[PDB]
Amino acid sequence: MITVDITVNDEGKVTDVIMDGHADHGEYGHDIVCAGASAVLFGSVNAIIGLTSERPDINYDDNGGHFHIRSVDTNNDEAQLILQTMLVSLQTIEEEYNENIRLNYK
Amino acid sequence: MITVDITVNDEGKVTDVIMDGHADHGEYGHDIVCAGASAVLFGSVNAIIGLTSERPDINYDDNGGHFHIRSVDTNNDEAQLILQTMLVSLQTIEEEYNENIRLNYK
Amino acid sequence: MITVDITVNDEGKVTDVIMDGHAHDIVCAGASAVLFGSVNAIIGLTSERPDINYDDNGGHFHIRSVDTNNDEAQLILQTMLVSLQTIEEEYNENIRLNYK
Amino acid sequence: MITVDITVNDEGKVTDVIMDGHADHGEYGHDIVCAGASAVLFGSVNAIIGLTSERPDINYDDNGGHFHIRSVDTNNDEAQLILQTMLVSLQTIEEEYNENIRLNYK
Amino acid sequence: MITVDITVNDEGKVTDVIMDGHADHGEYGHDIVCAGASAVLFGSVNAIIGLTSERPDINYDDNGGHFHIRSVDTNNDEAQLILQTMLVSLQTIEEEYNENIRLNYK
Amino acid sequence: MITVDITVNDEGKVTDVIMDGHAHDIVCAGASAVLFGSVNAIIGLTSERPDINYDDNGGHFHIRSVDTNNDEAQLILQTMLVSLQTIEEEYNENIRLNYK
Amino acid sequence: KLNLQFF
Amino acid sequence: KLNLQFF
Amino acid sequence: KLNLQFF
Amino acid sequence: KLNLQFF
Amino acid sequence: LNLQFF
Amino acid sequence: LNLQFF
Ligand SMILES: [Ca+2]
Ligand SMILES: [Ca+2]
Ligand SMILES: [Ca+2]
Ligand SMILES: [Ca+2]
Ligand SMILES: [Ca+2]
Ligand SMILES: [Ca+2]
Ligand SMILES: [Ca+2]
Ligand SMILES: [Ca+2]
Ligand SMILES: [Ca+2]
Ligand SMILES: [Ca+2]
Ligand SMILES: [Ca+2]
Ligand SMILES: [Ca+2]
Ligand SMILES: [Ca+2]
Ligand SMILES: [Ca+2]
Ligand SMILES: [Ca+2]
Ligand SMILES: [Ca+2]
Repeated sequence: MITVDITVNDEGKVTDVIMDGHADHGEYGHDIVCAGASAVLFGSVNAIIGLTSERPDINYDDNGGHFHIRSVDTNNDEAQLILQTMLVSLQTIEEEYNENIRLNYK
Repeated sequence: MITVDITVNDEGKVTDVIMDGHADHGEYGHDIVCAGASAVLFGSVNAIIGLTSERPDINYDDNGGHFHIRSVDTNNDEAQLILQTMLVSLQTIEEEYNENIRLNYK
Repeated sequence: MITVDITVNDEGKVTDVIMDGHAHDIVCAGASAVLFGSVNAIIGLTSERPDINYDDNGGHFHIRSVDTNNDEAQLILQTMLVSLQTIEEEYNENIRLNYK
Repeated sequence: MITVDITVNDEGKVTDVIMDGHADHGEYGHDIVCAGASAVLFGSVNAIIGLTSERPDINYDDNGGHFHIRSVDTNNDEAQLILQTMLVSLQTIEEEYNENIRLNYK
Repeated sequence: MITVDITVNDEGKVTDVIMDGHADHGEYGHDIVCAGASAVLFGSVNAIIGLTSERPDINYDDNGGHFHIRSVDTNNDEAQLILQTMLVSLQTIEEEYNENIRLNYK
Repeated sequence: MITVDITVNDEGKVTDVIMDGHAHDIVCAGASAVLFGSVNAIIGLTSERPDINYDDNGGHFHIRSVDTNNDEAQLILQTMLVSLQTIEEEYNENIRLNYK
Repeated sequence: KLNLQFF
Repeated sequence: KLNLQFF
Repeated sequence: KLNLQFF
Repeated sequence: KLNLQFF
Repeated sequence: LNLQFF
Repeated sequence: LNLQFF
């Protein structure tokens, strides 16, 4: 199971997204919930960096199914709407692949 | 600032400790809040592995001030008392070095 | 007032539902049928065997989940709470829902 | 920025709404977002009083930029419908003036 | 394991205590931890009733292993002192019989 | 009853304190002196300038933090709340403390 | 199993 | 009664 | 009244 | 600044 | 990108 | 161990 731990602060901004684990849907190279979540996360981070002024603090485990995104400018509307979009997307996977990914808020 | 994000579940077990950032007390090679927290965290993990049956799920960023500990057997009393001890220790640093490390529960 | 205390854990599972208090009472019948039927449903339709305790005299029923990763038992708890919530919406004074 | 902090209990009733700050969109006498939120606020309170039997506990700062509504009878459906109406109205403003008004829940 | 789930409000008053489960330390008739918790529970309730004016709302399962106390008058100092006494007494058991009784807050 | 609504953010900072309602009333004097003195202390002893709003008529005062990473202003908010908590402990019926 | 005036 | 530049 | 093997 | 019967 | 990271 | 990791 991929775990998606999301932190929303008192002002409704996403401060933290941690995604950890493997989907375990297929085996490595052909897992589809994995690819789904991988594309959404890497693309959204690419989008934040390529399309906003925001430079989030990023940590991931070289090769281990741990990625941690932490917002610097929580008042950047664009970076925020990008994170909301990312989560709407991972949520959309969760709706049909409940047992492979779980999103937990705060 | 080092951030220590701690998750305690409904049964009073620590499921998650994430430690992220640099103390920023000194510069690299002579930071003392850093050394303090580094020794406590690495030693406590060593202690969990060397002294208990528990094998936590561990992710850290090769060289980046991100370490994430996640419990597997939340019912292992020894691993738990070790995590409580670790946090008592990092808490003990926080008491005197408030501006370099912050511990936040749940 | 019937009080409905619901515990959700860190992974979004319902671990505990406690119903306590009293509402020819139709809010009572409503909540009774939803409670008893849902429990019946969990045991007759899923793998899960919840730990159940209740007072002989009424006004008190307690469900604890054993297998919190049983999706079906969970979906049925969510539907139970949707249903009690549905009654609460028109009989605000006679049920309280409370999350812990 | 106007902050709207809304308390909802676990049954979805609105117990408290606090509006604080100034819109900052124009200067005093010509700020749209201010007028928008002001009309919705004052009218909704007027509506609760004039159309329901609920008498909320109301406090505000003469000098402006601060208003507090607290519900007494949470079981008054009409007063609550009026509060959700007000909420969706300031919501409506927020959608187009993100930067000038923020709604914050619980 | 006996579970003790204790609700405290934000002023530190105990509104609800639920005790559930069986100790599992011995077999029925000879389980210490059970006797320990039973004596403390039943006596504390007796004490609240016989020594204070608080009449808590009480429910239990005849067949055993389930008891629920809910406070009516949270402003009764005596009933609350008695609840913290009971709490520290089952606490006292937990310290030596970790595996047989667990106290869980809020 | 005086209600004291306290907001603590994710980093353990107090962002908001709202005091509202009414307790020759000595619980009132107690809470009034603690409130007004603490605000005086924050402004006279720290860098922080909190955003302050209150009703002319009484029973309503609202402090919002600007610099939530001012340790001193925070320590003084914590001490204010320790003090109101100290009164609450003996006058349970006349103050309510509430965390959000 | 059911009693309709249990609550 | 109503101030339109209150906020 | 009191059961000592209740729990 | 202070009024001792404000609350 | 690594499409099999999760 | 890396004593300067944080
Ligand atoms: Ca980082
Ligand atoms: Ca991991
Ligand atoms: Ca929980
Ligand atoms: Ca089935
Ligand atoms: Ca049980
Ligand atoms: Ca209700
Ligand atoms: Ca609640
Ligand atoms: Ca009407
Ligand atoms: Ca008021
Ligand atoms: Ca007495
Ligand atoms: Ca009862
Ligand atoms: Ca908060
Ligand atoms: Ca100073
Ligand atoms: Ca203000
Ligand atoms: Ca009180
Ligand atoms: Ca609260």
